[PDB]
Amino acid sequence: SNMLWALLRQYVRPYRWLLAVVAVLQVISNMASLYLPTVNAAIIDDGVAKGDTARIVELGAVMLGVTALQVVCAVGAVFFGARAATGFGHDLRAAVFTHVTTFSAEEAGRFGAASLLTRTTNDVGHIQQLVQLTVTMLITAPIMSIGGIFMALHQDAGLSWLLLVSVPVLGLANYWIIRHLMPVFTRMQSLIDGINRVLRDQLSGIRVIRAFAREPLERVRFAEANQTLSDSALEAGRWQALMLPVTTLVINVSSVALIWFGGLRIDAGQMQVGSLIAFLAYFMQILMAVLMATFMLVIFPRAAVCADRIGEVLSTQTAITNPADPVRPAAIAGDIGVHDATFCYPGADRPVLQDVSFTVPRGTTTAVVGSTGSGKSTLISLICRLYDVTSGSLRIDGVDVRDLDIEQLWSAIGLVPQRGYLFSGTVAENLRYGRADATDDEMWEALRVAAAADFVRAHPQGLDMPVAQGGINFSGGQRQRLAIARAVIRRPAIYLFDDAFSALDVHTDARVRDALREVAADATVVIVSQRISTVIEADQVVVIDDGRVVGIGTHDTLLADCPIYAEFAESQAL
Amino acid sequence: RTRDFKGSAIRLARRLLPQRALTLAVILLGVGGIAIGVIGPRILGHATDLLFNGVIGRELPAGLTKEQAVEAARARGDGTFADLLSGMDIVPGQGVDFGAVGRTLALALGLYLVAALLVWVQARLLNVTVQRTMVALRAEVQEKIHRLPLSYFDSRQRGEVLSRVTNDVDNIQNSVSMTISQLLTSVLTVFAVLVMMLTISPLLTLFTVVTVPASLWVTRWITRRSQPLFVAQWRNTGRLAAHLEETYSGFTIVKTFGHREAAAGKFAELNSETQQSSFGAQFFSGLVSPATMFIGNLSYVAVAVVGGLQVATGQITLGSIQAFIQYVRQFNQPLTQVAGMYNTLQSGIASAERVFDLLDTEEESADSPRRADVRTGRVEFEHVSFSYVPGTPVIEDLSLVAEPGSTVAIVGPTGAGKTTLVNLLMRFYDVDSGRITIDGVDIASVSRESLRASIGMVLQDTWLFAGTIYDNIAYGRPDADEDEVIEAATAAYVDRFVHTLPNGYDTRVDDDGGAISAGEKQLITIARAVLARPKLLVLDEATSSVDTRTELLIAHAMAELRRDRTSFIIAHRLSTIRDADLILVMDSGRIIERGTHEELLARHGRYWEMTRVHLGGIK
Ligand SMILES: Nc1ncnc2c1ncn2[C@@H]1O[C@H](COP(=O)(O)OP(=O)(O)O)[C@@H](O)[C@H]1O
Repeated sequence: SNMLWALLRQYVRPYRWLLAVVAVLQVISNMASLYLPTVNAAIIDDGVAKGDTARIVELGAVMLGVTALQVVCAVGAVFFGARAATGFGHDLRAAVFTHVTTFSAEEAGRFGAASLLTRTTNDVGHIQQLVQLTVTMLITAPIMSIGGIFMALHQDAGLSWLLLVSVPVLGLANYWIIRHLMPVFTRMQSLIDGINRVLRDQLSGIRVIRAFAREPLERVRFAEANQTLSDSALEAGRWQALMLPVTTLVINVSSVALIWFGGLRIDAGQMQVGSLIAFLAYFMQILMAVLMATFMLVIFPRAAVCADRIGEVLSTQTAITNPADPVRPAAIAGDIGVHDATFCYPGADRPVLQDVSFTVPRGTTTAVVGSTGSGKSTLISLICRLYDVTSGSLRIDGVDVRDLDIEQLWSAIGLVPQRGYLFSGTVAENLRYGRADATDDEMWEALRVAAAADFVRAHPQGLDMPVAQGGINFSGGQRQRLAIARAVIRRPAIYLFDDAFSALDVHTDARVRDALREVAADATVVIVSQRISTVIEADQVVVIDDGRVVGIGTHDTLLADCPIYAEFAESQAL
Repeated sequence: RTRDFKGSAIRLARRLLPQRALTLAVILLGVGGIAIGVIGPRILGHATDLLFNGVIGRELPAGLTKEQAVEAARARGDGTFADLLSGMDIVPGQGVDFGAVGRTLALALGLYLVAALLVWVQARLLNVTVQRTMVALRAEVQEKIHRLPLSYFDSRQRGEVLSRVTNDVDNIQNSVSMTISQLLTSVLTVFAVLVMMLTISPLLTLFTVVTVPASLWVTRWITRRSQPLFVAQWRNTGRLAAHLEETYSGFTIVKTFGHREAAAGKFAELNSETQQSSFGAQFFSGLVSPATMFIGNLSYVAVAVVGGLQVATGQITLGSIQAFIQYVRQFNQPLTQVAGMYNTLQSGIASAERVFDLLDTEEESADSPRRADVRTGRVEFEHVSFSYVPGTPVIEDLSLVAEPGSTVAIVGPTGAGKTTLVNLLMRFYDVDSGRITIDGVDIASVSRESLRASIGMVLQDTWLFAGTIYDNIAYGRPDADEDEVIEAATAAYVDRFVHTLPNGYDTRVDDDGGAISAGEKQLITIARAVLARPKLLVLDEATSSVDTRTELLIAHAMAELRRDRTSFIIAHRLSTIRDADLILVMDSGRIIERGTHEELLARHGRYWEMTRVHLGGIK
């Protein structure tokens, strides 16, 4: 209700001087439209009943000039209003994207990309449409009404009180209807969204919907949603149906009273006939503008909920922040230290990770393995600071990770997440993200290390073979290998592998790892794994279960001392 | 684009028809209200006639004849004036006769009240009818969706049926409700105003009707000019959406590696381009209304001047011209909306034809209420040769036998046909040649509600609706008790991670902040399958995203410990399958070999080969 205006009065500020010109152009166009009946009154007054056809044609030329001015001013108003609305949309999109860019992974997951995209483009377009409509169409009715009152005062104000009382009652009736209708419209929009959600959920898993033979429950849920939406829409239709007839009746009754009082004034000889025609045309214009403006009032609740959804994003401050007093070492080696670190979402009953105390030497391959959901997926994000430590501390080369400059840390971190993704263009373009200036020889070396050259070389385009927008056109193993190679051409101090090796063939994993230790043994490698065969070769192995460390050491010591890792190994062995 | 206009409109009108007399009454009330709303201004013009007659007759000397007054005016000149005096009912020296004006205005006011009441009642009835027919359409679409065979959802595109079933009915609502009211009232209004105008004068009527060709031509020309800019804006917004998808979906990768600023610059360039395109498109789109209003205003100039000069000749009275001007305005008012609502009308008609084509799709064969029951789980297959389409034999000469205590496993490379195997076992598709029997009962003569409610089946992917995790697990059996849900949940080890969420068992799994990755998604689905208490469990590679330890624990606890029920296991990891009762090796749509782990180890073949892929990966 109020969020939309709190957004408009902020993000239309650069276009105040342009809204001023569109307002004055609309005022002039509307004033000419209402001036046409004025000169019509003049021609019927002193042209008719006097027999002067020269005055008839002269005032006809005057009216042609007036309508030409009206069209030029209306065209200019539409042009400038379109520019203002489009610029507002551009500014809002830029601001929303910039604010989203500063988000961490936590808030990005909280909103979700599939909804963030629409919230940054289509839910900006929905407000842009309302801004343009209210600039070019909606404000016509108030402008029409004020101009009508002014022209009534100009044209024998002795009866202008009729318009001065008629317009306020029409405004009060329409405002009452709008006030009683708008919450119903908002509820109807929310219920439409809900029924669309129900239908989408039913369509997505129709196979599993029929698998459990739960058709009656789905039918009942859909019937309930449809019925409540129907009730809300029926109330909205009632209010909207008691809307046009009220305005039409008000205008017609005011016109009848106008005829009566105009006849009374003509009897006294202080009125002329043409003014009645002018007043009737004023009323017709007011009715036309009111109908054409308040017809579009369905747009406002949709834009209101839309602006609320956008303000959800715009009002969320990022948790991650640079310390503003960052430590700036010349370089950071591959020494990773975790000391009693814990991580938990707010309000969670138990932490997702707790009491981790493992450390790695200057250059070492360390693999962390654990069961699904046992906090292993968050340790990688904690090292590179996607999230932040709630209790405990994590330090890089002896200095706390929360105090280190985050951009330098990311420049020194070569990470491939479990959320495997690629960008559009060629393989060379995606691979360029590693260094942005490497020669093709370095890229080929990267594919050789990542065991991706064996298949990419067969393509005639070579490094320039096109890829899908989301990487769908490649297989999961190929996507993981490409991400691996993108990591390889960075020469980072620490390698951060987020179960990328899980989707690869075991021989391919072994060759990738041995090539990696052939080229970058000095660089520290941290691996979170779901499969033992990628963990046996690691120098140090740490196992976490239920969000807590349950073992640490070398592989054979893990068999000898850790029952949980023994179970893992006996379940993985063929 | 649309392919059928007349038929789609006819069947939509038929869908609104079945109330018969109610629709007839709606049309009648609309016609009435329009007719009285048109007649009203004529009565106002008659009142203005009386006023004008009185005011111009008070000037002439009293007691003279009207013809004598005209002659006296003409004798001094003023030929146009005398021709005017000749053009109304007047007697010199007479007053304005306020009684006649009062009764005329009372009649006009009563008619206006009646017209307003009729229009309000018509709008109310039409709204009720539209909502009723829309509830009927939604119920019909739901019944259709629950009656379609799975072949449609398989053959249809991913993003097509959702917009066909969800957005199309919304377009149906925003089409029928808007047009059948506004278009009908506007057409009736323009026709009634036209016939009234012709009753008043045809020479002015021509000047008021020349607008329609001009206005329609202007609208069509502006649409033709706008089409290139519209497609440019569409393409630019598509590029912007693609770039935003790239940035948001791969947010981690762009955030890392320091490519934030490059993405920001690319977004800035795309935003400037779409700003330019949208500016042009919206300007040319909104240009239409000023142009048609200009054409109508020019018509207003024409009618005003011609009526004035013709009244100066005395061919008609002043009140007729006042009414005529009001009719000209009431004639132009609906034209602008009618010109622009054609796109909405045709969009609604196309959506209606699409929805009715969906509703005309053939349904799967009716159920046979045999009410089958399971007692031993002896699932047997014989000579099954099912294929999705006439062509490649996706399944060929397939045959197998199960055991009551068997957790038999089907293993093979991706694309072999295990998913279609379990789908056929679900009767999702018909089987050509061969027969499927369980416990000696042919499932072809068994109702699907009796069959699928007892098997229990999980896909590789996970379907989770917009409910809490608790409802998601309880969907397997809503009649289950509150703590039975928790027991089935802790049997599937979802409780191992659910308590780490912000709201345990109450998290909106649709709204979740990404804390539920694929493995725990599969854990939740496995818990839901457990809660249903099935006796013929099958696992279509819901085995994928979970760790092997949790894998083996769950598989043991709810397939091998539960010896009373047989099970089907599908997994790409041979470890998770080892030591199971009977193993089926299948490739190229047929079973290569079958036996136990020791047996396929002893005889070297395909199974020995994939065992030589992971551990002994001799490549
Ligand atoms: N629309 C479709 N969806 C799925 N499979 C299809 C489709 N059309 C044809 N097929 C064929 O049906 C077969 C089904 O294989 P599938 O059961 O998915 O194997 P797996 O269970 O190993 O994934 C595929 O080999 C595929 O070629």
